[PDB]
Amino acid sequence: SGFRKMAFPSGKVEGCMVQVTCGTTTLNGLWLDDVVYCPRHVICTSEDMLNPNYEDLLIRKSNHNFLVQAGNVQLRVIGHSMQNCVLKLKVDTANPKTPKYKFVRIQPGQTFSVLACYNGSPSGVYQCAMRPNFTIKGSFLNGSCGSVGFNIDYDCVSFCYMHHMELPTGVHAGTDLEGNFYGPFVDRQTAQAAGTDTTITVNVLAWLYAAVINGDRWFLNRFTTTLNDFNLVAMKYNYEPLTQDHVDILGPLSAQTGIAVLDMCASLKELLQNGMNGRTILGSALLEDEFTPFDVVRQCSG
Amino acid sequence: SGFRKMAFPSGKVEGCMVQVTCGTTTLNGLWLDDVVYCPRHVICTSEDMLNPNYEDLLIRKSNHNFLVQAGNVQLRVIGHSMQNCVLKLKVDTANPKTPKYKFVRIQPGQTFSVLACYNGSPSGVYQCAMRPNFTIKGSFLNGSCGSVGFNIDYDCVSFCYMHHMELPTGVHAGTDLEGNFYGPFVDRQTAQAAGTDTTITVNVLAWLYAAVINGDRWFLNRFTTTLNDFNLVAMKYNYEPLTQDHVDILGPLSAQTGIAVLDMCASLKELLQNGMNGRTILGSALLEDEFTPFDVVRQCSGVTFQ
Ligand SMILES: O=C(Nc1cncc2cnccc12)[C@@H]1CCOc2ccc(Cl)cc21
Ligand SMILES: O=C(Nc1cncc2cnccc12)[C@@H]1CCOc2ccc(Cl)cc21
Ligand SMILES: [Cl-]
Repeated sequence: SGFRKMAFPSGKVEGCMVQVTCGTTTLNGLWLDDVVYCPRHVICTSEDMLNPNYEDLLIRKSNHNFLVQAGNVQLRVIGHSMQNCVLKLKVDTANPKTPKYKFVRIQPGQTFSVLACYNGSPSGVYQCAMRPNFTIKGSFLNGSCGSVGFNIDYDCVSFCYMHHMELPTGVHAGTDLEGNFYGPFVDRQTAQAAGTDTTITVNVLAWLYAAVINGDRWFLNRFTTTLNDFNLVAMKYNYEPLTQDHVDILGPLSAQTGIAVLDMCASLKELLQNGMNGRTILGSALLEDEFTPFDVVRQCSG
Repeated sequence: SGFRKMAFPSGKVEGCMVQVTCGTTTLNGLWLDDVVYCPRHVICTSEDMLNPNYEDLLIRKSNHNFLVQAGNVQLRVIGHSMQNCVLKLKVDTANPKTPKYKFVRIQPGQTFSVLACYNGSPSGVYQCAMRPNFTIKGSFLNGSCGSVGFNIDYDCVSFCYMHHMELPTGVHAGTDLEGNFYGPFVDRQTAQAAGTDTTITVNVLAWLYAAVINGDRWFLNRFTTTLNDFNLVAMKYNYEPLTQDHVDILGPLSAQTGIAVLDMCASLKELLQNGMNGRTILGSALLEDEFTPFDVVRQCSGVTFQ
């Protein structure tokens, strides 16, 4: 019993965190095999950040301009290349702690663990979701760039995010491990803003199924809804549209609890209309949207 | 910017998790130096749990009755003894991944990270607090016994909790690593219940300071209060009493934000008496009490653990 915002154990990723320094700038790098991945803005000074020409800034650097520190050991950079917004530094030592890993680009609504780091040293681990507006609501201070997001389903680390920047609203933007930004963001100091965010409907439904699995049914009602009528209502509360894919994905949770997906949608419609009336659901007075259907099944009893 | 429920990096503890099997029961053990610590109830059948005589149940076991698996390697148990509600299995190999560690008993209100494990394999990490009623609001399924709670202070892992049981309300009970239970609980299948809980006042104040640091100020007001008047309101709302020690501990956050501790107490008093009026604080509609003043300072300063 219980339901917590649970992160993956971070040890496999801690053994990959290194410090990358280029001139006066220091940030984090991810050391996998003989390559260290980090945000390409490590080659920029604060001045270069409005309209950096990364190809021009990079051509001026030699391997010895990159200082990579792994614990108390300096690694030797023997090559460098840029892939999109990530810089890849080839080093002369393969990381002996390299776990089984893959690079995966995720979709909005997907969750992942973030290992926040400073100076190549891990500070904390927390669970995040890629918001519908392609930002993440992280907890990052100056020096956290290059911290990564990941999942560890079945012993393989799937790296899905590398931290690059904080937007004016205090939310965060980054890339996948191939250096492609999530969303319409650029690694430039030019005026950029997070778009209007919405609630991840499929995740709220998954979390209502988690509440039913954990013994809470107060919010259920005798009604059902069509998928279209649900979407017309939910969008009035700034909820993402629920697709037939989301309905299919919720099938296993629907079968386990005996509550049809559109019946749970009717419950959600009623919660949006009524609020909680002084009650809580899984210790929350708000509808939680940072648990996916997969997270609920993984955490909850069967 | 941002403020998340953040756990310590778990790698140092992951390297200590092992699987302990005794007969039909499998649970988790903590392998530090040449000893594996686990709940003593690993030796009980379901019927033994009804009224166990642990000394008597243990005298019937030999070292070979305890199968300890560290990853894909079977460790050899060469001794066994009980300390309170923990069983200590001496093994023939010191854990090469043993971090610098201590065993510490925490007080209610203190937070810690839990590394939830099943079959000696870490599954997740989360943060929680020792409630004033000595339970933890954990997330644990069957097989999670022996999962541990810890803090990291500098390069030292302070182990403070070992999971033993789930109470009927779905909250959890366990011991320190010396096998002493937190709370008036016993390791027996008998009627037990979590007592009425209270809110950890000093932690709510710390989280209000975290909200101010992160740019949320709507709850601030021009008022102040005395510690006695604030404590009268705390008692009324099932909040733990705030001591002068708690005020002193909140001193740094008070100096940073410019909001005196008793000034923040008047904001909390108003929140208790009036509610949030449709507003949220750090994305929450409830007053959060599972961040200590130290957690707030640590998260807002970026302290690392290499
Ligand atoms: O966002 C950035 N720094 C940080 C990241 N995350 C959290 C933080 C918190 N507080 C200050 C700084 C932070 C850098 C510096 C600002 O301007 C830019 C512009 C583009 C890029 Cl790609 C990075 C940055
Ligand atoms: O609580 C216990 N098991 C678990 C712990 N945590 C979470 C769980 C979730 N779901 C089922 C079981 C769980 C065991 C089994 C029940 O009877 C007792 C009685 C005393 C003692 Cl010390 C332990 C136990
Ligand atoms: Cl995805």
